[PDB]
Amino acid sequence: TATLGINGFGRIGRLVLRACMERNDITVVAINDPFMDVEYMAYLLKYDSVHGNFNGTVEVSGKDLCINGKVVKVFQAKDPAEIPWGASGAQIVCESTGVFTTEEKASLHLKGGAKKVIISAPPKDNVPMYVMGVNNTEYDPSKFNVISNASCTTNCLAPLAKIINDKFGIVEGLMTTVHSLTADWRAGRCAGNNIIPASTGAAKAVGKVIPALNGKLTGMAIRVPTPDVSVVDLTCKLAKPASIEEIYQAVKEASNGPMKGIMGYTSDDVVSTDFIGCKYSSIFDKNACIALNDSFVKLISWYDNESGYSNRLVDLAVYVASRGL
Amino acid sequence: TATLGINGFGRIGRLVLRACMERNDITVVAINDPFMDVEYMAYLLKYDSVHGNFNGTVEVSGKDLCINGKVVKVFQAKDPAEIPWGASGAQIVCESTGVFTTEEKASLHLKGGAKKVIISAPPKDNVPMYVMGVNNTEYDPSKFNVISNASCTTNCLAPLAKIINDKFGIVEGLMTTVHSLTADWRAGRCAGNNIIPASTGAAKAVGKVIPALNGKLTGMAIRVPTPDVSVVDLTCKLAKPASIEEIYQAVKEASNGPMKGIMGYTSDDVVSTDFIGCKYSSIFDKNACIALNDSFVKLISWYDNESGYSNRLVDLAVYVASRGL
Amino acid sequence: TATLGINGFGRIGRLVLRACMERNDITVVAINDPFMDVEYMAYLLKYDSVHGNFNGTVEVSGKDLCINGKVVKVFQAKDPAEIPWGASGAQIVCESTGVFTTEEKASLHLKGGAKKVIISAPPKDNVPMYVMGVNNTEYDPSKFNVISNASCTTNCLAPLAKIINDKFGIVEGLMTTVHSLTADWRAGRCAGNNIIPASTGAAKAVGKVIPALNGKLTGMAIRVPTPDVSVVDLTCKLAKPASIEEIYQAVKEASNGPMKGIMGYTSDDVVSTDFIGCKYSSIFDKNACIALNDSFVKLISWYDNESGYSNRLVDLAVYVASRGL
Amino acid sequence: TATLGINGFGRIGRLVLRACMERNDITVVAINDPFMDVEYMAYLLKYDSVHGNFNGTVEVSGKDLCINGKVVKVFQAKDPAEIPWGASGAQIVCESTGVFTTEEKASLHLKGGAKKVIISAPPKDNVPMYVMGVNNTEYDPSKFNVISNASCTTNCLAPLAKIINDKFGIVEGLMTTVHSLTADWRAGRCAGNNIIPASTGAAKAVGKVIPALNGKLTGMAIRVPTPDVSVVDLTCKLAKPASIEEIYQAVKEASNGPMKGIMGYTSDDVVSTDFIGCKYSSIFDKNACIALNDSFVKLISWYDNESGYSNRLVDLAVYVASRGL
Repeated sequence: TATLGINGFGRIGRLVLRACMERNDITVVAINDPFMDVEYMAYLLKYDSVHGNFNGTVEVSGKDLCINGKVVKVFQAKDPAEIPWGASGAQIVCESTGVFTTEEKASLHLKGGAKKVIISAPPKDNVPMYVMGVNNTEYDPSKFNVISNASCTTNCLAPLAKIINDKFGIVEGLMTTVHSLTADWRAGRCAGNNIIPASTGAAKAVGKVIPALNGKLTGMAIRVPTPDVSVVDLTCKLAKPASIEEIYQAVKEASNGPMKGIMGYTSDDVVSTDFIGCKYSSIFDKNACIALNDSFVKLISWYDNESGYSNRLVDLAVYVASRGL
Repeated sequence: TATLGINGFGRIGRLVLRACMERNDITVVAINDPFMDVEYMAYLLKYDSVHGNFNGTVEVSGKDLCINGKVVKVFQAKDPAEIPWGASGAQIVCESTGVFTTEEKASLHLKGGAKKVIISAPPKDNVPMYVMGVNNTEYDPSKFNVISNASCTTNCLAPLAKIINDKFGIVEGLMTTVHSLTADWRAGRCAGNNIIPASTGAAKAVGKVIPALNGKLTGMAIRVPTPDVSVVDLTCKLAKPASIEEIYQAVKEASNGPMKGIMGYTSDDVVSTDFIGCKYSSIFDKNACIALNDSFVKLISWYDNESGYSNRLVDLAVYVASRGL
Repeated sequence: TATLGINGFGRIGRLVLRACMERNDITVVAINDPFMDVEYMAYLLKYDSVHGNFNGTVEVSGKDLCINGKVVKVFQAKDPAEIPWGASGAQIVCESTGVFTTEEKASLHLKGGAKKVIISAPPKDNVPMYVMGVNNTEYDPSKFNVISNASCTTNCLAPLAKIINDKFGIVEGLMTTVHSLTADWRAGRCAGNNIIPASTGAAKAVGKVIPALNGKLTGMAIRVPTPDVSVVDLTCKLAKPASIEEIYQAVKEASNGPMKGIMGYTSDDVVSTDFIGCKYSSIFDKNACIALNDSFVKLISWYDNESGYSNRLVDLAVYVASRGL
Repeated sequence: TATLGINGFGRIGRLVLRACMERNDITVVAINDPFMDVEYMAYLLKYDSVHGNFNGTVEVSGKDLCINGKVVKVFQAKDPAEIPWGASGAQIVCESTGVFTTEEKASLHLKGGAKKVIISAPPKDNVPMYVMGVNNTEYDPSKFNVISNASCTTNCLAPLAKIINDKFGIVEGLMTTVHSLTADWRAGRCAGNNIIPASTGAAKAVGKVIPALNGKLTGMAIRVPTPDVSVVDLTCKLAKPASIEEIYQAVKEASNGPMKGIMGYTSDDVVSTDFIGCKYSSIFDKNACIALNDSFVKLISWYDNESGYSNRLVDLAVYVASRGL
């Protein structure tokens, strides 16, 4: 059974733990964050404005945490190499501080006894990025000790882009993602009452996760005042004509097939809040989609930027473990 | 000087009046709304959560209103044919109830003495739509007594699409407009905390205002919880190659020339709120635009869905009067 | 098991139904609402922007609904006397349209075969009000067939006031309740952008539920843009001096005793969202309470204005049934 | 004409500059912020999500700014002791970084050539606090070089409390101020989605600004998701009986005479947004006030926590200058 260590007890780190506590194939054994006291960590785990109260009990034991009775070690080393991951028994480390997004820095965890490291964000260098259901099987334990689970936006676009490209072929595509606040001068403006244009490298990252799409996609983001749940607006030109119904069918096939639990779909009159807590990486909104003609369409896909991503990072760890440490 | 009568004292109707009070070439002489008491009309004109306090003085005079010293006649006739527009000295009627959107219904104002009617929305029938700066000069006074000022979304897309189509040619385009709340099962969901997919006929409406674009554009909308100001996200393929810089220069030219006051532009890192009160119909956001290549681009254009549209209606009323009643 | 009939399938009626589905001592057998098709009712029950997806299954069956394998009859009669409550086997009717708040109108449900009626709001007439945990045992089945569950605000203030008045005696009190949007010219102003002063008859209602406090309290409300969960701010002069600690202990005793499931308490650094879904009628916030001295204090108590109230109405229905229908 | 220097170009600092630019009795000469380039400063000054575009022109001239044809030296020292105020000619400094709130830290601005310093926040040490219209004349230029302009909340409560105490006498009072987001573990929770209990020392601070009220007032705050404008809810016991109408008259008298421009009043059905941009320190809402009896009342007063406070700081600067530098 895989054991996890979390560095950076932020939104992501906290959600990863919550996702583990609900699973029987992965256990969180230790957490590290030099900027959080044990009591504060407990408080932050027990209450959340988006995901509700923690499903279980959280208490402080000495210097550590006792979650649902299980003990979770709590460290505060500003240097990855000094985090007793090994003594803690943590085999895989979830690097979610957003400060060690390079093999160089992230690999320091191995010096702490860790066998593998997953950066919860795209890397600054060439660390391989993996998107569950899209290219995770390309991972080779005998070649990589530090990998990346890309970003929340990339995890929404990649699976949809892959299904579409595989079936009809994407000649070119432009994406706009409408981001909730949990998903540059503009960025500093009041988030509560503004629609804010922003940058996202998701479209390009998809080009890396899916080589065939390199140079064929690019996009931007638009931040809106909602707390959680985002949407991908992908308008692309198809190499082979196709209707929304056929696109819908191809997505349904993948969703019920090779991408079970990763790609989802709906034909209901849903809105943002209906996906809070949804574990899917990408949910196709059939009725929201529109097409000018059989080769120029606009696809809409939902994603709980927090839940989907966090659960994918856990799926990735579990998968890594399954490949042998 | 042109005189105006307003039917329906809602958000648009009130803003049209506030726009007129600023101008010396048109005056509001009568308002008709069978569902609002004058005291309440006074209240709604004096205070606004988006546009601030009314600039001036508003007082009830008997059953009428006294605005900045001028007597504005108030009526409550449910039948447009029975509104005394003629006796009141109102030449042009701003039909903004949203209930009389066909030539048959709107023309009833003419029986009340009005000489011309402008529907503050797209027609359900074939009433001609005019967009200032785009096709308003096609208006023929000897042929139409009832016209339409289209919609806020069309007034944003039309001028931008015209420019792009005139200089580079639009092969095909797909639009997404992020709508503020002042701009169906989904529509009824909580607006305050949801991103809500929605429909708009603006892309097709542009296909009539600009016949050349007929069949080459389509789109949808996405509603978010901001009080005012929306954005048009146009992704299109050009017939001739063009860089963002050249597209910017084209808009800049039109903006400083044939579309002054209508098409605008910026290269600053603006956000939603920066356009509150802006009178332009469409503002190109240079830095927000992105290009995949020289023939496939995504253009971003802001518009205060309330202020721009309301000022265009006044401009159209003034233009109508200049052509002879 | 008592059976419930629901008139008016709005926010309250829907949550009352979702609460019943969580219990075995009460069953919903029918719903009446002339302004909703069966399809729409299903959608509204399945999806919700505050309480999440319906915990279970919902399908349309002919003209009725099948909820978790159970048949719930659907009617659309505008006259309460025309609703076949009796024929549907519904014993108690939850009157939640907000339009039949008098015995005269509410009793019309009895003509349909219903035995008891509970108005989900304070009555416009002398219909008796009952607050679970405060005065519900005063209910006399031989004297009333129509009763009221008061209001969400009253259900939060009554239990707290009773405890304080009994233990220390309330000399006089002034209340301010901060209302979420689910809880007059100002009332019609932009909700998600304003702090809006408003009215509430809670204080006076409490003087009727607890006679001894009649004329000793009065309050007002302040509406804010949060979706759900409200707060009661009670500032009062006590007959007998007391510290916040003593007041807390007092509330604690009641909460663990005679007011179990009704009065709650906490000493954690909670915020609004931590109470979404909480079923208590009132939750004392120890750390938010402050005192100028031992006989002049300000008490802060939370309440999910939707969940607490709806569950109290179900509790009252169960109770009423236990007393002889 | 006094000269002002601004340290910390945040919301307050900027609004303080915008206020100075509208007056002829004071001139902004320099700005310092170790975290902003001159370009970023110009941007933050020209655009604002709450107060609209800058009223005038903003241009970067070398390393400095040219605001409305006037030169404004720009610095970026992280230490007050190293800011060259003298050179620029800055006589009085507006210390608005929120970090140097002690005489020890704040007095360093003098080393730079600055004669007087006004902290835009309640001090941590014994630096004197002044509220224009209440106790600013107590200022002694021969004994203070570093003073405080109190807080936004204190500037709302003090004037009201002074009027009420002078006329009827306040025996005891408890305050709750509903704070907009621009006005502890809870503090860190998502602001745009929660009602958050908070602390404020405003009530106790009033006891120092008005010694007679020492020990007679205390209060708390409740933060809500509105962009700007807050409210003071003062529940107090009076020494002499008084009706809401009489209290209103006393406020009116103070407002039209001795406290003009500071204390204001209204009897309209106002809401939050109606006060955006209001320069008053406190606005009595007549129709929102309520009373249990002639000696126990709840007073409601509004305040633009940004505009009022900022203009008061500028008033205080001009006043400090009149007293001889």
